[PDB]
Amino acid sequence: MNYLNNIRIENPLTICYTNDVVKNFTANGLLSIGASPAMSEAPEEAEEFYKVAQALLINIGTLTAQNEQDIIAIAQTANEAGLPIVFDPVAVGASTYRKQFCKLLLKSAKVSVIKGNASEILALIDLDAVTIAKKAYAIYKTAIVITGKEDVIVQGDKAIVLANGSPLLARVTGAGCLLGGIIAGFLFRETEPDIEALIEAVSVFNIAAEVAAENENCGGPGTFSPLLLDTLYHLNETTYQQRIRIQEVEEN
Amino acid sequence: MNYLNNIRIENPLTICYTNDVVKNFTANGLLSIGASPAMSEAPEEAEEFYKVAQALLINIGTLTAQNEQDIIAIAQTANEAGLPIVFDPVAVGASTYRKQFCKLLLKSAKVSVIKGNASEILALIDLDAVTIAKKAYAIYKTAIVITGKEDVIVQGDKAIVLANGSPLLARVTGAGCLLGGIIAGFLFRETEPDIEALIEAVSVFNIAAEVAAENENCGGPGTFSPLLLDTLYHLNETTYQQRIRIQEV
Amino acid sequence: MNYLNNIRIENPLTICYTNDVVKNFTANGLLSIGASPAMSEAPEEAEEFYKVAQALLINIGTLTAQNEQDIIAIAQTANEAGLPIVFDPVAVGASTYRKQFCKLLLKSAKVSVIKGNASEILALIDDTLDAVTIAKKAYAIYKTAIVITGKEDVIVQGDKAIVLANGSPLLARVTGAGCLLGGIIAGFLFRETEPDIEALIEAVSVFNIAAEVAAENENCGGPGTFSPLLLDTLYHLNETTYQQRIRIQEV
Ligand SMILES: Cc1nn(C)c(C)c1CCO
Ligand SMILES: Cc1nn(C)c(C)c1CCO
Ligand SMILES: Cc1nn(C)c(C)c1CCO
Ligand SMILES: [Mg+2]
Ligand SMILES: [Mg+2]
Ligand SMILES: [Mg+2]
Repeated sequence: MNYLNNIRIENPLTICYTNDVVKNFTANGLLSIGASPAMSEAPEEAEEFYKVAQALLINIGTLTAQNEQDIIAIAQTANEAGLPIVFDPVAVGASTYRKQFCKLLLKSAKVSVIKGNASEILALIDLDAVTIAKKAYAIYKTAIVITGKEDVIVQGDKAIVLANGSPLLARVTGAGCLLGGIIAGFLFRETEPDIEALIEAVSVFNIAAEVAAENENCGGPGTFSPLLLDTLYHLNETTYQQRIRIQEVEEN
Repeated sequence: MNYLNNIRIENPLTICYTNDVVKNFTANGLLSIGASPAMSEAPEEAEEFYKVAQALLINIGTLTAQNEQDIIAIAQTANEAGLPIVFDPVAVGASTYRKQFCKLLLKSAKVSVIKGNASEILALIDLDAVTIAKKAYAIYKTAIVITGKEDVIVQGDKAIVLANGSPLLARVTGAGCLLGGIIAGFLFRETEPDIEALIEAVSVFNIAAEVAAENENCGGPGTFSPLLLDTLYHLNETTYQQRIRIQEV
Repeated sequence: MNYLNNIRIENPLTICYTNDVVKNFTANGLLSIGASPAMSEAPEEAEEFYKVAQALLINIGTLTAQNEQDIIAIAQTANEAGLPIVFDPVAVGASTYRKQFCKLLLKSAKVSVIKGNASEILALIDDTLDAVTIAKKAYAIYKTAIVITGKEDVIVQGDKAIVLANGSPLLARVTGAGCLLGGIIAGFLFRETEPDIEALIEAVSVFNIAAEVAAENENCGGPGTFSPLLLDTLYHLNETTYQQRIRIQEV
């Protein structure tokens, strides 16, 4: 729990350019762990905001022509500011439009973490999630987080598999979108984040989910979501250490 | 409960072009009944998405000049793909802007279900909800669903009145907007849906509402909403069949 | 509780041009006290809607180029219609982009209530220390009711300044609490372009007392469960609870 303590004390400004289905939830998730979310989308204020921010989330969930050039521009402004970017290529394998855009973005800007499910990361690189993550790491030289039944993180010389969470998470819209935000919350302006911050980010989210789903007042996916936020807000070190399941670790 | 069982097993890709106040709630209500919502608004991906989707919801709740040509373009893409459209002409009677746009949309594309309240449907056509629904059906030759104190569905030669639900539903924003999305979830790519699918869609939503409002942890409109989602998620055949209150006119 | 009773009965149409993070919550908060929220953003329908509406909220939380000209246009349509505007200059102090826009808006239209935190109101007047002093300086510049939210809230309208001391710390941990409060204030205007300070005190007090009561509920387990409870509490709030809890001081 080292990084989450710091988020609660320092309240890191976390800029989110995210999709319209999950903006509120993302912001509430970030507030619950003690970050300071800001959903700024205007390239006109990116330079001023990014000087003082700790990370940027770019999530293309509801990509449209209105967003494309603005996303490219703010990614460049982030790179020039030294602001780390968490990129979520939502449903990139579902259309050529999203594929072509994600290729353009990743040619145009360096991101610090690419986060997606196996199908999304596979689609970016053109099979085990670990193999897909390592291939993506070799192509982008950027931390890769692949969410799934077990989560996989590849960063630097390590690959790790994590095994926490609840099935109710799949039934809440934007769970993995909120995870992108949480990961941005853990970066503290490090453009090459320590794998330990990414492990903590993913573990905090998934452990909170596990605990929320066991709460006696969790009656389904509607009641789960408020509980998940409560649980993120209250999560303590004892619970984190008792529950964390980090299942394999591979050093290159 | 035939169709709901199929939603839960097949997880139908349900495209929703909806308004900015209700996107999250709509996606969560669709996820709760087992559908796979996708809020795609880019005409550039409509052809790919629609080929594999089961329905499209078009809801004009926050219509602006940024949306108008895109909505027309995607509705045409949907027709070409055989993807059925559910159209919600939100607040159409409140402005000439919305009236003109809904007229344009309905001259540009064939829709599969038109859903609104009595005042919205009346404004489309220009006193009883049943009469209004039957007049609209005669104009558009498209299933009409009028939500209200009692709901009315008219499809082909049948008209039905349903009498389930809760007053709390009006106090949760986008209830009816979510209903539009639930209806889209029950279409399974049928451009002329069976009246039984529409009856089930409306009935599942309303009965879930009724049951959520009776829950001992429902303390008002704020706790009602998460309960509604739980109740949609858990709704079973037994409860459906015990509670459903339907009449053929 | 006077004005809240009228909201419950009259169901005032409350137009909200607000930010994308808080639309749904704002709308639900307005529904819970009995208002009729409408998130209309198209200038093409503003004249027709505004003729029948009771207030407009303008909140610039997620300002972009797509919004700028539209906001200016609707604000002018509101003035012409006699529709009172509640303006929330979110994060104005965080960029020159927002500062320039808020200066343009307030040179282009007359608003009826300006609501923000101390740092937001300060940035408005600086770019023209105590929250009371800030509120009075802003009132002098704009001749418009000022509401400054904070640990204690401040309201300045005409010759009166009031400090209110209700609420809960969980409100800060729910996104868009104060954004919703902008909406609630709009709900309490009833087409009065110079609202009585009493309406503003009630609007702020209803919200903060409901927050206080929600946070005491035995089912409140944190900021996730708090938000549904806040809505329930707004729905149920009664005069007995309001009069027992309200903590107000005239400066
Ligand atoms: C639902 C839905 N549709 N779209 C396009 C997105 C990004 C979502 C949320 C996924 O969790
Ligand atoms: C609230 C509100 N405003 N607008 C324009 C819409 C469609 C809503 C939700 C209605 O349930
Ligand atoms: C979070 C967040 N980001 N932005 C830009 C806005 C207006 C918010 C909601 C603050 O309550
Ligand atoms: Mg993803
Ligand atoms: Mg409708
Ligand atoms: Mg403010």
